[PDB]
Amino acid sequence: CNKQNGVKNILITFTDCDTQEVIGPISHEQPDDTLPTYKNCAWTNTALTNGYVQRSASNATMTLPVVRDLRVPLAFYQGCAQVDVQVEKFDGTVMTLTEGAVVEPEESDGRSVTMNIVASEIDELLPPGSL
Amino acid sequence: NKQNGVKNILITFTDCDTQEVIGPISHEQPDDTLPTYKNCAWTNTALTNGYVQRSASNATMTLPVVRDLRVPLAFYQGCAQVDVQVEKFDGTVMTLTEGAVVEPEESDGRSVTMNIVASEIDELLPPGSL
Amino acid sequence: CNKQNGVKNILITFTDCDTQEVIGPISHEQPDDTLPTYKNCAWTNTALTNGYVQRSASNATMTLPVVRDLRVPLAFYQGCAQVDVQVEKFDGTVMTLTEGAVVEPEESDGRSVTMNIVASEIDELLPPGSL
Amino acid sequence: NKQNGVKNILITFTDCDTQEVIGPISHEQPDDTLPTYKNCAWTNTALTNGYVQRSASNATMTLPVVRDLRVPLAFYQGCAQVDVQVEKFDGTVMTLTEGAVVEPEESDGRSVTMNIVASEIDELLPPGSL
Amino acid sequence: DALSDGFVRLCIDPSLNFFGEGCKILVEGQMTDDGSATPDAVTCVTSELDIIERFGQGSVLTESLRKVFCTCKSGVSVYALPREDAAAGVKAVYTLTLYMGEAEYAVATDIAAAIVAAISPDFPYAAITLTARNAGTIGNHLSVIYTVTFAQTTAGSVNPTPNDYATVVNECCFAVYVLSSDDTDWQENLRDWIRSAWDCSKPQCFGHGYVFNKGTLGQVLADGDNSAELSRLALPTTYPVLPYLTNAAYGALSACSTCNNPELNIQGQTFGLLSCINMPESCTPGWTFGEVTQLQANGFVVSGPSYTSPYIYNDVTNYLRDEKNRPNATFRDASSRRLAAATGVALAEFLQQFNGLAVFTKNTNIRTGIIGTNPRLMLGKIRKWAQDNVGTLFSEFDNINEDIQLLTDFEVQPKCVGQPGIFHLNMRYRPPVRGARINVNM
Amino acid sequence: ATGVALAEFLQQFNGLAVFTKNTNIRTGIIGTNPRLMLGKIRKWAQDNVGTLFSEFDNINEDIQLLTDFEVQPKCVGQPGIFHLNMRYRPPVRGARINVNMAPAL
Amino acid sequence: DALSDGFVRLCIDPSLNFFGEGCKILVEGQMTDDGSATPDAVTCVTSELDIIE
Amino acid sequence: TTYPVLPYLTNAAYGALSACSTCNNPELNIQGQTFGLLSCINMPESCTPGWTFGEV
Repeated sequence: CNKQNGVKNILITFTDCDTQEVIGPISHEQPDDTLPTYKNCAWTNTALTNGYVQRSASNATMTLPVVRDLRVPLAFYQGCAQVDVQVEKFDGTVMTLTEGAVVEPEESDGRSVTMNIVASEIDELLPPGSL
Repeated sequence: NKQNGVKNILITFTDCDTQEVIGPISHEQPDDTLPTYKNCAWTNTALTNGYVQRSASNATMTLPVVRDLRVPLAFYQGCAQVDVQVEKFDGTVMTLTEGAVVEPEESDGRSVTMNIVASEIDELLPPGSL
Repeated sequence: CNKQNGVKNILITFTDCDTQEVIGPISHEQPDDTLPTYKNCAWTNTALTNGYVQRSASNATMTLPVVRDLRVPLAFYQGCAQVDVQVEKFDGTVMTLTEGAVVEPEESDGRSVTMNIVASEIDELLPPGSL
Repeated sequence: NKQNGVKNILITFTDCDTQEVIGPISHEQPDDTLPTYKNCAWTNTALTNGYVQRSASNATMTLPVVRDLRVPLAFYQGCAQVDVQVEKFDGTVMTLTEGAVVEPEESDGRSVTMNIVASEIDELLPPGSL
Repeated sequence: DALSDGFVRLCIDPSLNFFGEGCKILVEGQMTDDGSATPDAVTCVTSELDIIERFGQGSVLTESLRKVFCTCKSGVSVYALPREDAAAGVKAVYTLTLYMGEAEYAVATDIAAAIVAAISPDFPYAAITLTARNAGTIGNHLSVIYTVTFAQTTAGSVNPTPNDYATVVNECCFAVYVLSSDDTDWQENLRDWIRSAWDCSKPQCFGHGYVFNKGTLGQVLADGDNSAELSRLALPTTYPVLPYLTNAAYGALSACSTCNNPELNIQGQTFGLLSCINMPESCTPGWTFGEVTQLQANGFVVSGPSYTSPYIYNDVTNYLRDEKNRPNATFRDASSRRLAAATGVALAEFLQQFNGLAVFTKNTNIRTGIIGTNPRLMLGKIRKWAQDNVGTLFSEFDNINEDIQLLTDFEVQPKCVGQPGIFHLNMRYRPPVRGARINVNM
Repeated sequence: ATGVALAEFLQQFNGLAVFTKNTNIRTGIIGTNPRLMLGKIRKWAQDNVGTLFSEFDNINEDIQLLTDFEVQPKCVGQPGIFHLNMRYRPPVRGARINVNMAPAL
Repeated sequence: DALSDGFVRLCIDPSLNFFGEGCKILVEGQMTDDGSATPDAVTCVTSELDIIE
Repeated sequence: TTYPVLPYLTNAAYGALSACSTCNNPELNIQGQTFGLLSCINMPESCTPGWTFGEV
């Protein structure tokens, strides 16, 4: 059932920073038609003279808009806790992320929260058939 | 309850000069934009190799309301401390105490947008949690 | 809860040099986004000819930007008292300083004070897992 | 490979009080700034009419790294001897032994900028030289 | 006393192990009737104290425990399994008309009387006529050299074959097994039990046994087999030291060195140095060079001199062949077993998060609000865990998309044969690459 | 737990007007008929997947609702009595993993 | 052992082919009389160790 | 047959632990070192857990 773009499962595990209480992994749902957006390569390049490129260390970011669960405090969605997110797309791809932190908490209306998740590395499950 | 929206907005005004308290007076929503929240009192910042710098910050609230004609307009623009209390339709209650208006805008005299800042904002989390 | 650079708790104990009184330990808070900054090695070095390095006696310094406590006179933050500061980061590290003294006070606006603390040595808790 | 940047950074710590050797350990860059080098062991100075007074100096090295949470912060600020080796993305390798931190600047406890001074730094010059 | 009246309770005592046990070792051997320990019962020996009072004086087990305590100073709890001589056991008898055992045992009628008065009381042979203090073939490995005639008169025979491992030591997991007998049947039985510990049908106590085989080149290989459960230690026919002492020292050194560092190869003049064992200075290192090479090939541990403390090479197990495939060096090195055990326990600990977790199988996907999962997400999480352990547990990889597979029981077993909740994880890891031959050309 | 939860959920029909084979509901009446009861029960069973029941096998067959008239013979049934047959299936949880390792070199 | 009590049941084994057979090949030739294989009968050879016997 | 502890003590501990852990969580299996642990009941150190593999 390929040829379709979208997410099927969104799993988020919250780890408190001061109490160290682990919650999850709870399934979530999209708030709108915008799909989660990813960035795997942990190095940000830059332009130099005559085709040369300078490799500077960076992060594997992931933008993830979800509808907050009513059983979890809103502060957990805005950087007061760690997140171990994992997203499965309709074409079999799975993005696995551990030890992520929300960097820029944008004000949310209390139902939909947009996450800017930053982590060391994001792993792709790459549905069968590779290279 | 699957219905996103606010049901009651209570504001208490404390004049910073005369130390007079007024409220808690119920208020009215001016348009279709809902109040917007930020509870995490820390602002993070992106670093390299997934590290994040946690810097102390403040809890904010963007609350657009319709002014009450029995209250001077200056109270909504930083001349008084505000004790805001907003209850959503799904049972959630946001409680804010000893707030302050940071960036007042040029208001037309009916609808005012309140950029409120407090140390921490409480959440009531309707029954069934964690 | 690791992988997050920041400061969780700051404890300061004031020991007046005139009345020999002791106040604290009182928790404090950051005035802005700058983090407390440390220097542990009690020796400073100097470049010499052909790789050699001159080692001279120095101190373990500390720059602590904090919000003053309204129950404490401002003179205590500006070198009129001795301070025993203790800072715990989010990664578990605890820097302990005893018998300190502010060296170069700066004019403060009455809310935010930046200390320049000096001491013989600063101890690092170095969260579990070492060498 | 038409790419500038470091791939591996190895530092070995030798305490000056207990003669304890730790490492080598791979480290991480703290920001986009790349390590800088001065391999030529002599420093020149300008004189009158083209002449240069040739004088002895050090093979310095400015190494910004992220400290390892298993190593004391004092080891990054001149309390130990550092033996650092670095490899760039183009295959060039700089090797440094018996180096010391010369001007420990007061650091925040995550990112440390080390000013290493050594006798000489050796270069690999990936295949194809002179 | 003042300043201690409440709020604080001092408990000054020098007997407090704040770490707590760690890396238990078991010594198996025979004890004399002079002891007070129950045979065929595992007991904990915790000091260089009485010992003799429990396992007898001069017994092979007593000396093995003494050498183990000599090699190891802290960090291990030592266990012993006493055995009793067989009913038909015949004591070997030697006659003397001086170096014996190890260094600390070293020393017409007037000569004999003074010599006996100086012979160590814990020597395993009764005093000149020397008679074995234990009945069996163990006494046949005594050598006396004057550093005087010594050529033996009686050869011991009949060795115990307990075969009670399941009943005696049922589930007390051990790390290192030391057996102080040359009986091939006993070593094979220990092999069978240790292999039974690595059984897919039962919880596993990953352990390892160290045994010795003394004799000529032709017959020592005939003792060996394809089993990796034991580290066969080849010993030349003219080995001076008592073999069980060397075996116990090697086992104790391996146990204490590894313990919490299950990656270090026991080699080198610094890390594989059996300090307690002492030998007279000599030039011939037992086996010949071709003999040494042949033992190196066929999974036999060779040892050589460095009084000179001995030293071992090729710290490997007796693993040469697969089911029938020749090239298999996976379990050749001794450290590979420790890496396998550590990886297994770490993977078991990591997988613990799926206990009781709702699993949504092939039919559908996870509904919002449920804390369940599906096989694809679990496979991805396991893949990322395997990736994050590169450099400490595994090699980089060959093809992670092909070396890790997760399969539900439904799609493996035939129709209506599979049962829900059970998975099957197939994983081909690779031990990390370490130091090896450099092949320096000058 | 599933039994008591189902008993609690079904309490809305006790005392509710029910229109059997006779005819359909007229305007203004607060009654119901077996088909709508079966639909509501089926949707409730569907909505509890993951906490009480399994995913399902075939929901068109595991849940059936029958009036007492069509079960017992002629003139034997009684009004207001229903027979509900449901084939439960407990949620699937964790169990044996059976890890297989094949090292190399 | 610790935490190896149910659930995870380890089955470590050096020889576990996870692919399974694949692209069979047949070799035909003459043998001496020292072999222990039945003549004119196709058999699967496990490895190189037993070919001589 | 060679069980040291008084059987009713172990039985009561097991029943109490099972009921007491489940209560409002009627899904957790009473098993594993974390959940199937009878803290009150104690035994002397031993290596033979009674039943052997076959009868287990």
